[PDB]
Amino acid sequence: TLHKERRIGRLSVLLLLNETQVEELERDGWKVCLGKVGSMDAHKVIAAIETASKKSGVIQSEGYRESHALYHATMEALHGVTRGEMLLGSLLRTVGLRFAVLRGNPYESEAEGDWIAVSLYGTIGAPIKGLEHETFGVGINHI
Amino acid sequence: TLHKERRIGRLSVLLLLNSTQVEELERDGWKVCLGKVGSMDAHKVIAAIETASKKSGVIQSEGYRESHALYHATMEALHGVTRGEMLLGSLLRTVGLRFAVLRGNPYESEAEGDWIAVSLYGTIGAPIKGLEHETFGVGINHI
Amino acid sequence: TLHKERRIGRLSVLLLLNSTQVEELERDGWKVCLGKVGSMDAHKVIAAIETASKKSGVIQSEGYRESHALYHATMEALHGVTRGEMLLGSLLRTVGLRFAVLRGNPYESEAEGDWIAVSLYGTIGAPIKGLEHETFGVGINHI
Amino acid sequence: TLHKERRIGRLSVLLLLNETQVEELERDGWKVCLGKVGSMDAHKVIAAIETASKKSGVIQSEGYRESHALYHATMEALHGVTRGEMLLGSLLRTVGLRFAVLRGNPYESEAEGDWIAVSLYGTIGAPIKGLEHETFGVGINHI
Amino acid sequence: TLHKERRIGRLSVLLLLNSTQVEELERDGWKVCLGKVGSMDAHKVIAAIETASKKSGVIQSEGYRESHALYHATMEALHGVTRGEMLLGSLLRTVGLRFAVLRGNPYESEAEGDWIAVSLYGTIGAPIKGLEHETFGVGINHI
Amino acid sequence: TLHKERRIGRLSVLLLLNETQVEELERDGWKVCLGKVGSMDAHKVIAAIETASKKSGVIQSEGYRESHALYHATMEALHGVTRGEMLLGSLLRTVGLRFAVLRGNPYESEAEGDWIAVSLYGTIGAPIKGLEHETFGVGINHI
RNA sequence: UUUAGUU
RNA sequence: UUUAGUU
RNA sequence: UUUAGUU
RNA sequence: UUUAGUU
RNA sequence: UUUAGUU
RNA sequence: UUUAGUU
Ligand SMILES: N[C@@H](Cc1c[nH]c[nH+]1)C(=O)O
Ligand SMILES: N[C@@H](Cc1c[nH]c[nH+]1)C(=O)O
Ligand SMILES: N[C@@H](Cc1c[nH]c[nH+]1)C(=O)O
Ligand SMILES: N[C@@H](Cc1c[nH]c[nH+]1)C(=O)O
Ligand SMILES: N[C@@H](Cc1c[nH]c[nH+]1)C(=O)O
Ligand SMILES: N[C@@H](Cc1c[nH]c[nH+]1)C(=O)O
Ligand SMILES: [Mg+2]
Ligand SMILES: [Mg+2]
Ligand SMILES: [Mg+2]
Ligand SMILES: [Mg+2]
Ligand SMILES: [Mg+2]
Ligand SMILES: [Mg+2]
Repeated sequence: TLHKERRIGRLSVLLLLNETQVEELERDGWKVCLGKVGSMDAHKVIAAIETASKKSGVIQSEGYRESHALYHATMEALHGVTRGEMLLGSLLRTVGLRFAVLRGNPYESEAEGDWIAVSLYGTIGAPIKGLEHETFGVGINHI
Repeated sequence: TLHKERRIGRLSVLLLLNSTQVEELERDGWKVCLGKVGSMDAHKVIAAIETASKKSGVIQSEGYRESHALYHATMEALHGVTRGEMLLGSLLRTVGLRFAVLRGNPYESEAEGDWIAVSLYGTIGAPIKGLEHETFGVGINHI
Repeated sequence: TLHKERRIGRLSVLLLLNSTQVEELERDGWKVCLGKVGSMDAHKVIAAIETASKKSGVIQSEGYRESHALYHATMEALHGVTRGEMLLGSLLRTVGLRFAVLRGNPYESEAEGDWIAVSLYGTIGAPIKGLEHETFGVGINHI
Repeated sequence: TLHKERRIGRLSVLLLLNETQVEELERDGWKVCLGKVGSMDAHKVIAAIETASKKSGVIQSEGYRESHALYHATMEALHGVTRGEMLLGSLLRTVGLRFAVLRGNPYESEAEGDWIAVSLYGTIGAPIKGLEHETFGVGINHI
Repeated sequence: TLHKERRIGRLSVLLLLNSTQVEELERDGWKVCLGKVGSMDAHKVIAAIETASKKSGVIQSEGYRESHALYHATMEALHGVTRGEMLLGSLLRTVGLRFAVLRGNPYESEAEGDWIAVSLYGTIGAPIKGLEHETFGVGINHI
Repeated sequence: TLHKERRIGRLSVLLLLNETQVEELERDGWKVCLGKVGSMDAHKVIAAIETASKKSGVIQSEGYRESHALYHATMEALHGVTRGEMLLGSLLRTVGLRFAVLRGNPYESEAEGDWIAVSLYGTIGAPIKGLEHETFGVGINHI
């Protein structure tokens, strides 16, 4: 069962929406990294999250295993952001995002190992400032 | 452009993850609605959000216009929750959700009229307590 | 290249939105079929088009080949009607349709053989009279 | 309920398939605009429809609200045209389209306000003349 | 990099299309599972693969972690089988499948840990013997 | 019913996974062609398969009919390879594939005419050698 | 869990 | 068309 | 509409 | 990787 | 197969 | 925005 005070999803979201909180999360054993990326190319959003996650040590820079888990978690988060077609520029739209990646065990059982959450918050709209509205996305996966 | 203090998406999410914070939102002019629904049938989730939204007065009980806006906002939020196949029971999975619906103008220009946000947060997993992880979804639409 | 006077897609649509215009189409060599179906189950819509198509002789009642072509043509038309999730009842929505199936060669070269078009037109909406709007779909396939 | 002689969907389609009809629609209070666009890039089809709709006055050129409604209506129409993957060039295919955008109240109740329909008709196929077949798409949304 | 003699995907497929080749795979350290399932309900296919996988010991019966990895691997394999809409009965089609689940490390580095492959092969078609053709799907995931 | 020793799907797969077999297939009346393509652009994978199929005579180089059947078969195979989003480069991923196209009648009834199968096998992953795993895809269609 | 099926 | 690739 | 669940 | 943008 | 429907 | 296109 999920540990009520270790909900990796809720935690990554609250962090993202509240502009410290990182040090507290880290003290509790979480691996954390925040970042911002904007683009009309989805691969760039994927790249920033991966680069930030590897440089901040949220995931191993070596091997495929952890990169694979993060890729699919990012994909799941992109579903919430794109809602239907995981396309930006080709569909005449752009995104301005802030992201958070959290890694750790959210379950009561230590045997559940580590899991990872990718959360995205920002705006999506036509490529013209103001013609936009909010967008959110959260992907969760086992590492 | 979006009004920094009126980000309907962010506000509906913060509320969902928390006192009558509703009182404050309502005092500021927002039409608010909170509820909970769990099921293996997506139509039941859609129904609870609609019913609760009409009963609380977040949208007009009469006409199609506002129901239509809410339905699509709900569909968009369901993308973040299902991430790929907007299916539950048929894919051997169930969802336990808490939801919020916020209606109002989030832009600086009052000419933008009302918009509506549907936020979902809970767990999704196999039909067995514990075999689950968090799920999240936000849909925004003009109304 | 497509024969200007034999645009199967356009012709099946015009027929659907209208005298036995069938007589004229049939005199020109087209195998035509018209019908109506309403439901909250997509499989019932697929079944009516198939049954009506076989009974009217638009496709062979024996073998798989022609049934296969029609099934995919129907799937393609269903995309225009559902626009995203080929789901009805499970997404708390219902459809009221009128359909047409036209079979024949729409190209200048007679070597292109027969092709089939499935056209759908009606309304889609919540399970409540009036809370609905139009829906449309066309699928084309070789047969 | 939908007004039988004000079916915005059927009307936009009939207009598109019949090469005047505009003046009659306009006299009845409809905001109308016709256009043609061909491309291997979906954003270009979206751009043409938006530009034509704004220049002809079918939607306000200012604000996001109406642009937002038109964007989603165009997206819905693209589902019928692409059927599965809202991709053209990346999937080695191209489209040659004619489009119509109609705006007005199709319901018996004046309270339903304005709605908008985006209709597309043309051909889709490999990037080689003749290797193609028809394609249709209709998206309907509230403004 | 992937170990030429340990390509889990290829191996699970070859097995599915064939003596206890299981014995050889097991001797090499692979956890293997073979089974068959037919249905018009995708959840029944997912259930048989899971049950058979846990009973045979391919994945842990306890905890969520490994069930989670298998569920997604199964979802991915279902994409190849359904190709578009992960639906069966609701789309008037049925499936007759044979499946294999292979677990182990397919990379040269032992640090990559275990991965899991789900392979499906059988027929898909209308609910009528003979009106069908082959279907195939492979899903791979870290575990 | 499908002829047990003429299963076009299984046959194309076995050929693809076993590095002759072509001459034997050809002697039995099958039209066959093997090839390899790698890219971050899906249209290139589609192009190689089409070019190889036409040059090797698996399908007529003239007319649309057979090109149309092959296009959709390739699309169906790509579902198994991409599983969700038929995108490569835009989603920061690349594929290294080997492909086989088989054409002939797999049914007991000669009246079923010719059918075609497109099979893909290789690896998919981030654009960095080693950070990848296997991927399969099979599409079947009537010609 | 130990291959489905009629409009 | 004659297997791709670094954020 | 006032959180779901076993193959 | 250290928030995008005009048809 | 001979247009659906309430949370 | 004033119908696209070769592997
Ligand atoms: N509203 C679109 C984005 C957009 C494009 N153009 C205008 N807005 C979405 O939901 O993604
Ligand atoms: N983890 C799945 C849900 C699930 C089904 N079975 C186990 N878990 C998801 O992301 O939706
Ligand atoms: N408007 C929805 C249908 C609907 C469901 N509820 C209300 N309307 C659609 O486009 O399919
Ligand atoms: N037939 C494809 C288009 C195409 C691409 N190549 C040949 N035809 C479709 O339905 O979109
Ligand atoms: N041929 C369909 C299945 C089917 C339904 N009806 C006839 N056949 C597919 O590819 O899934
Ligand atoms: N694992 C991804 C490919 C990938 C991209 N980056 C790393 N891997 C897939 O299943 O397609
Ligand atoms: Mg999951
Ligand atoms: Mg939007
Ligand atoms: Mg086609
Ligand atoms: Mg709608
Ligand atoms: Mg993967
Ligand atoms: Mg098929």
